[PDB]
Amino acid sequence: NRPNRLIVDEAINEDNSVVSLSQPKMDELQLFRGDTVLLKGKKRREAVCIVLSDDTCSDEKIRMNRVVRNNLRVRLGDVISIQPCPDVKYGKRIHVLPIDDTVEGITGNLFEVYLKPYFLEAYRPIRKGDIFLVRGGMRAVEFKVVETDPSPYCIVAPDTVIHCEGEPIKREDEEESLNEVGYDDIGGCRKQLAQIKEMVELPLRHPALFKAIGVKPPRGILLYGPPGTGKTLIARAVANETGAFFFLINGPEIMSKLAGESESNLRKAFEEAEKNAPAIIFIDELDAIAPKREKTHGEVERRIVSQLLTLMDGLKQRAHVIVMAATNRPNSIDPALRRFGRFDREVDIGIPDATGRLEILQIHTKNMKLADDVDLEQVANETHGHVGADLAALCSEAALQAIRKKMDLIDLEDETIDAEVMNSLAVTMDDFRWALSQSNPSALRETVVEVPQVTWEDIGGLEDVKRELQELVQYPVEHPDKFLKFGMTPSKGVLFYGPPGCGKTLLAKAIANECQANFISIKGPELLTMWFGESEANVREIFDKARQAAPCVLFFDELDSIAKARGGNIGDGGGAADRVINQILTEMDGMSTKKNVFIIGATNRPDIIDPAILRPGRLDQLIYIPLPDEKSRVAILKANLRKSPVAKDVDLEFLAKMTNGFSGADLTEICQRACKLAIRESIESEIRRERERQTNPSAMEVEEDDPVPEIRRDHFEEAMRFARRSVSDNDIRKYEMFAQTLQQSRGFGSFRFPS
Amino acid sequence: VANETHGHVGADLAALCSEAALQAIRKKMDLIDLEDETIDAEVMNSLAVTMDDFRWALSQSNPSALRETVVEVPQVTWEDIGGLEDVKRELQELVQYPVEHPDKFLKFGMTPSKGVLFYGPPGCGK
Ligand SMILES: Cc1cc(OCc2nnc(SC3CCCC3)n2-c2cccnc2)ccc1-c1ccc(S(C)(=O)=O)cc1
Ligand SMILES: Cc1cc(OCc2nnc(SC3CCCC3)n2-c2cccnc2)ccc1-c1ccc(S(C)(=O)=O)cc1
Ligand SMILES: Nc1ncnc2c1ncn2[C@@H]1O[C@H](COP(=O)(O)OP(=O)(O)O)[C@@H](O)[C@H]1O
Repeated sequence: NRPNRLIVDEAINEDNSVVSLSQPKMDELQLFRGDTVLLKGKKRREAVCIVLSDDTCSDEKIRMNRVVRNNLRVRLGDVISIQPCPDVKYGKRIHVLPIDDTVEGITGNLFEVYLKPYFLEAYRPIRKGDIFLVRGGMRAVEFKVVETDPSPYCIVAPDTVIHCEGEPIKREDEEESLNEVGYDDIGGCRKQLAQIKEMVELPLRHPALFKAIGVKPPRGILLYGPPGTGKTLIARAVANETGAFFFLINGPEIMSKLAGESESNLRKAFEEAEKNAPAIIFIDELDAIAPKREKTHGEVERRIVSQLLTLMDGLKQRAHVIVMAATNRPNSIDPALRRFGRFDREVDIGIPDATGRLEILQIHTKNMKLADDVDLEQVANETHGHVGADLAALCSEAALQAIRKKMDLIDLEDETIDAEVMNSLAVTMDDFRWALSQSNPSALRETVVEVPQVTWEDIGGLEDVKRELQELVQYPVEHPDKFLKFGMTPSKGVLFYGPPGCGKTLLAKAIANECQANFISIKGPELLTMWFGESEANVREIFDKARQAAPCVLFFDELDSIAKARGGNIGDGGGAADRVINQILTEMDGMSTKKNVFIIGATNRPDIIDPAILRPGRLDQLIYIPLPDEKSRVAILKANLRKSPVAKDVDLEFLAKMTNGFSGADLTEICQRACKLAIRESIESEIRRERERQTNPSAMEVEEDDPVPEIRRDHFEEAMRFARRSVSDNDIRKYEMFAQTLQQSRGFGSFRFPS
Repeated sequence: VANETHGHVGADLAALCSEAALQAIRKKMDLIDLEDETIDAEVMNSLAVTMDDFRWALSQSNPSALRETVVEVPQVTWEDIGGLEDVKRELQELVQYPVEHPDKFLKFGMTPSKGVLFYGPPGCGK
């Protein structure tokens, strides 16, 4: 019906004054890339930017950065007017003034440090009365455009002088400072923030709708996870982006108050939040205000918990107050808090992933002049076990180390050192290495739920196994309707069996990666720990985690560890039943409605596995992972040696074919030994050359020789001299024996219905 | 949806229905963003909560009482079990006859036994 066609959305690419549009429609907007585009927002304001095309952008909405969005005063999910304007006018002595309370970050000259590096060749169209953010000197300064020779807007070009003021001026209060938290500042969690945004949009973004429709929106959300995961960040960003009035109920803030009037503070906070519609009440450290009852005989603790319960149940559906809470784990707060209507929905922020850690690194490293040597990927990979707060601390430590090495060495320090000198220093990769050496998590214990990054390329061959895994996992999700049509319920359970080191864990990770489903790996040591400690109730917690991360692929690697611990094959006097496997069976039987979670088991000793594991509703689909073939061996060798620099002269196919029955582990060991031999030779040769050369100063030429720059053939012969066959033919005999026993009997091959 | 909602309670079902309604309102309706203090009813009448919404809600249900033991009148009938005529007859005797005709059991001074034990090969439908 002739819509506006312009919507507000988050920006994926790092850029200011740039707006992305959906690639499918260029004639509708009638503008392709690289053209000034005007945009009308609200309250009689407009902005000018440059338009590009993004394949990921949805046609319905137009991705845009937070700076431009603040300029328009629009918010995420809003609808505004767009107007393709090929016309654009240059400017003369474009004027800029310091704005807001941002001050003391610059000394002496204040225009060469920030404006010049950014407006040089940027061609960013500047309009009267807009604020644009400049990043530099480990700082962010927003500059207002108050004066300009042409009106109302002009595209900046490298031919217009800049008028210098250097006098900061307070910005209008109704305007929102861009230093406040937002969606961009909150990374590493991805799709939990989407769930919270969907959860909170209608109650806050469209409040009047719920007054004309009778339905209850979510008024209680429990953000729970390890400390430092950004739960407070999520709450603040949701409050700011939706415009809701954010109120912070600090856990120990009320609890430090004298008994009998701290309840007064809680009630006053609830009343104040109710007074201003819509609002968000964030109870930080909720496990301190309303913790586990009876295991709390204080006396006033019970009163405070009851007051909190009355307040939560006292929400009269008036206003649009959303009560969000922060807790380390759902099991730490009083269960009565988790009832319906109080906190009926929980989001597990959890530790970030490798990509999450990387993104957190970019958010925390953006004003510091990250060095050119660093790329932030190696640090992210090595930062396993850290949380977003840990990454921020690591970045701050790296910045401080850089400031200590350079800069402060001279000791030319004053009340506010000149910015540009700090711009001169870049945080080098050595600083990041030192910070990683001084990181010390801090959340290394927590279980990791990640979308595995291994792909089918990493796993060589296994075409039949790969196809069945695709069938079982991908087909039900991709075509649920067709599974419903034939009245067949897809089985939820696989069991990989085969010789050790054949890549069952990698196969499970690859199948999880293809479906883009989180992967939870329960190794043998964890099951053995639950067995020795006689704590098998943690299996229930594991399954709950799988439920929270659904869709997920719960993989139980080396599931036969407990059977081996009880005696191996002969075992004890008892049967195959054990506590941990029994709990797993109970959970698997009850874990049928979820549909998302997929259970994969791996075992190198299928004979000793409990038969109840294989009953219907359990890991019915047994898959034999045999030793890699010649093509599989070639693929495994190529995958192992991809990172290492291998000379083209070495014929890897010959090595793969010569390895008659080596497992994947054996091939990896051979590759590692070859790399070690190459490294030892390089270190010894370079060192012995340097030792001789250092005797005479400058003696030999300055020629930059690389004695060994790639793994040579001789290194591969050196490696093969120690080649070992991990898997004996007798236990392969046992695997084929179990596969035969599992075979569908005999005599029914020729079965045919009568014609 | 009812069959797939095993483990939920009445409140859970209400929450699922509310979530489906909100998802339907989000897909259509609020996409245009033509919202006021009280949007016109009939447009909301135009939108019907589609089965895709219910599927999504079930995907976002998360019981909430899945642990509790279930006491249900089983919906399987004798048709589902093939043959077993003799076994079916004795089960009818032992269970149904005492309840249907307590007076006749009282007349002969016999107290019906309360306990059966099915034994046989696995998977035969006990
Ligand atoms: C159609 C259907 C899909 C389904 O799945 C949906 C699903 N989502 N994520 C997953 S898994 C996760 C995805 C990320 C990685 C792994 N799944 C799933 C479930 C089971 C097996 N494989 C996948 C379940 C069960 C059914 C149905 C089949 C028959 C009948 S009736 C009338 O008795 O005949 C009723 C219902
Ligand atoms: C007449 C009688 C009925 C009875 O049952 C009643 C009953 N209601 N629900 C059930 S079971 C349930 C129904 C839903 C499914 C299953 N029952 C029941 C009890 C025992 C065996 N089968 C059924 C018990 C015992 C007696 C009596 C028999 C002999 C004597 S005297 C003088 O020593 O000779 C005294 C008392
Ligand atoms: N996922 C994340 N993305 C970006 N910054 C994060 C993230 N997690 C933590 N941080 C940083 O660590 C700080 C502390 O985390 P915070 O959320 O305030 O504590 P809590 O998790 O207990 O609520 C935050 O102020 C933020 O700067």
